[PDB]
Amino acid sequence: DLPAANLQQLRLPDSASLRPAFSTHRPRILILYGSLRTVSYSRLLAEEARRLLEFFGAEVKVFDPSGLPLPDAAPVSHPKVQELRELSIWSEGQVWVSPERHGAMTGIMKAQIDWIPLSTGSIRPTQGKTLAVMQVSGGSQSFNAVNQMRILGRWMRMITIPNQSSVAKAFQEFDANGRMKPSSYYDRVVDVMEELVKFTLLTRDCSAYLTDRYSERKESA
Amino acid sequence: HDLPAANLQQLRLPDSASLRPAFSTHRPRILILYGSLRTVSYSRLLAEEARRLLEFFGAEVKVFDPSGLPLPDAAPVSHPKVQELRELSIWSEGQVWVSPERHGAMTGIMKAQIDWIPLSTGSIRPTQGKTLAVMQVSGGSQSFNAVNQMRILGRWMRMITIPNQSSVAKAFQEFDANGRMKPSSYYDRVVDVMEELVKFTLLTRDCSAYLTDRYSERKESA
Amino acid sequence: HDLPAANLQQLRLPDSASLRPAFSTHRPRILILYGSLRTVSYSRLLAEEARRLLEFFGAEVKVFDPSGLPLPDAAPVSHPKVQELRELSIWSEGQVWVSPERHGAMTGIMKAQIDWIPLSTGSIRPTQGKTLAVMQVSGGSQSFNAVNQMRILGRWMRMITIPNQSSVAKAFQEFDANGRMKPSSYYDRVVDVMEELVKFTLLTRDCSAYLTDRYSERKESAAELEHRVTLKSVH
Amino acid sequence: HDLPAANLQQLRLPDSASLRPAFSTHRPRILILYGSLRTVSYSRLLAEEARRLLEFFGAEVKVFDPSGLPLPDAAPVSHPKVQELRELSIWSEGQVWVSPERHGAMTGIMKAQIDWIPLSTGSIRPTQGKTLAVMQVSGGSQSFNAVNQMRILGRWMRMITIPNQSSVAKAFQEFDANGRMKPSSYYDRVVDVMEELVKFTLLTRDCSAYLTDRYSERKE
Repeated sequence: DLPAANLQQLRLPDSASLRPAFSTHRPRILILYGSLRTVSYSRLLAEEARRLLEFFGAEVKVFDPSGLPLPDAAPVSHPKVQELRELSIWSEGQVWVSPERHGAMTGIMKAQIDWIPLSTGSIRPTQGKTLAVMQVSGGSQSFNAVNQMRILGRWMRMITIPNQSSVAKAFQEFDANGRMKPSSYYDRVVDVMEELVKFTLLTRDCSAYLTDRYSERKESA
Repeated sequence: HDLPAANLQQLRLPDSASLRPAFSTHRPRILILYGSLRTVSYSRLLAEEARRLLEFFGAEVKVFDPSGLPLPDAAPVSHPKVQELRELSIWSEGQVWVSPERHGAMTGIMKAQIDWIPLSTGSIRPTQGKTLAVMQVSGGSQSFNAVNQMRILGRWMRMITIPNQSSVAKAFQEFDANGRMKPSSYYDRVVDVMEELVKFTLLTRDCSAYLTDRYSERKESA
Repeated sequence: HDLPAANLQQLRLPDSASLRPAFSTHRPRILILYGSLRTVSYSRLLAEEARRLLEFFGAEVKVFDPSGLPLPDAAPVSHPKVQELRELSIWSEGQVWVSPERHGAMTGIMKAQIDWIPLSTGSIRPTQGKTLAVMQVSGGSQSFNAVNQMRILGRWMRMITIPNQSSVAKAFQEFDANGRMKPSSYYDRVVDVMEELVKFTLLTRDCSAYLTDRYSERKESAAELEHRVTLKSVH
Repeated sequence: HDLPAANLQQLRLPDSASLRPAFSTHRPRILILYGSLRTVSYSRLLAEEARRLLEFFGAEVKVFDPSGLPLPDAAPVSHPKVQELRELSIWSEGQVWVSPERHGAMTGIMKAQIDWIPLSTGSIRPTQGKTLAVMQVSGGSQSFNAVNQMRILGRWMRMITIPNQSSVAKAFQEFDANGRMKPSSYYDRVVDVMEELVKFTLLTRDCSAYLTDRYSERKE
């Protein structure tokens, strides 16, 4: 038996709670990228992600981090901070696309997430929402940035989908018009977006049940 | 906006029907792996509390005893402990991995079990698409080094690693003389993690094949 | 056992004398960077406690204020805060990085500062071979995610990252009303880290060029010379 | 000297002379550990290339064979393969760790070997203050996951992990039929890593007791 558990708060999982009526609205995907370079492969990859997601039927919003103050260097009502926070609240899933800069995710990528709180009043800007992580680099393949982002996804309490993208030697993959050529990298991008839409459709309607936790029911009681 | 790099014959729209086939009626199958061979092992004792909770939640639970598991490539694959582990992984729909944190990392014993499990053995994918909960136990103050490592490892195994996780600090203090976890914030988190695992397993097991039906695979198949 | 893949002409037996040139006689030059712009910032307060210790150990210390630093690539490198940062990095012989743990990771402000520092600017290497101590602070229970990330980043900056480090848990509990760190195991550790950083910087600063004199670079330089001469039609 | 949290008796100013003791003459003792027991193992062949380089550079090199090593706690600290390993570690002044990347991480074999090495065994510190070079091999395209994990592990072992490291992608392409590594930028990196490890080990081995001498420990 279970002498450390409160049997009043323990609940058997309920199949019907996992299957509420399917929503019909476009899955809401926020896309963030980690560069302000004029020629930014992370931005250009974010845009390829957008085109795919839109094809699949998602409503996509891409946040431009230009003009974002450093965390705590402005009030939370700053135009770009409010935009980012409202975008996160609006989202049902997110794509984060970071350059790998000095073998890690970028300060721009992390500063965006730094500005997003786990909670504000009753609202949880990220909890339970789906996440796809992707990186790009001018050098040979690495996973340092996507590893950091996947751990970060846990801290934000997101459902980080298993598939992810790491594009090596990015300048070889994007043409003069900023479009990705057919490649194994591109096929991965398609798989990741494809998976993200499926996970978002699967989880969004029962997310409140999925985050209805024993410990929180216990503290309410 | 156009998609000149895509194979437009294999690119398909999401299908809602496919995310909701009829629910299976058999108990969710959960395999629990733990990362220590010590006689009194807090990871094993935590594994056992996980088992108890998962059973209450209606899962069929199996726990693998790693005692006698050879080092990876130190024995043939047909070694009994290897075959048993592989069979157990195949059988499972979701898993719990419970690792001590030793020298600020997951244990050699934990990693060795996962190293013995291949992504593909013939037509069978022992781990792909299955849910995963990660937990660690430590003799010292809080760290998440082991669970962070196991979470990255979950990606490499193509598992749906649930967001919640448990890290029990100074674990020796949290277990009584009967090997039972004491009531605490840590225990309530173990409840939450097991609760979450069952929900995600129920949610995903029946549409896993659709979730894992990939553009790049169809393209290569055509 | 021979070395068929090695260019024997660029191989060098490590030379003990070269690891001991005359000691420098100026104060070890330490740059401190921190990862918060909060009014009450425990990383900044920790940075200042680190400065006092370093100065007691005889270092010359400069602390960079990241306020007004543009986002990487959001301004020309001639931006006054960017020049300041790069100039301080070039000046430094060792560094301390003090990051909060925000969302379980090093902070965007911490990483943005390093993002603004190139491995190379012409012949100048702003970070290579220099010593580094990493430290973190958190509002919550202990973690090492942030110091772990910084330790890897120190490799990528080609720094000699010292084995010891500080992670202060529930940092608000450990600083008093004057912003001074209270006596504790955590403080004793900060002392050990600063003591260690100064020893490594003294040990290493004078022979850095030798430590950083690499086979593959001697091999490349030789190939490049030969190529340049050939392009000018010299037999 | 505005240091109120500090016990001013335990504080010493750094001593330049204590960083420069008479140089040792004996050859630098390096232990190599590898993370694969496969018949054809590129971490083992890489480990052997490391050995040849370090010997040329004037190190005395020992390589531990992890075969027959029991799993941790599956045998007493006295298991013969255990006695062998702790001691090779106690003998070494620096170490090379060479792990495959398996499932995007260092191997169980690599981890099990260091799990078996305590921070202390009474008064000896098999690892504290010793130098460390980390290297990985993969069958796939480049990654740093295994060397990243090993670098953090070097911190937990209190070692001086040198900045330079090796990661060899598609390692099967880089070794010929005789098990020798082919000339390449990967090989040139290996040379650099070994060269650096020898320099660091000569630099630090004599003043280690001074370097590992702490305010906190002599306060306690």
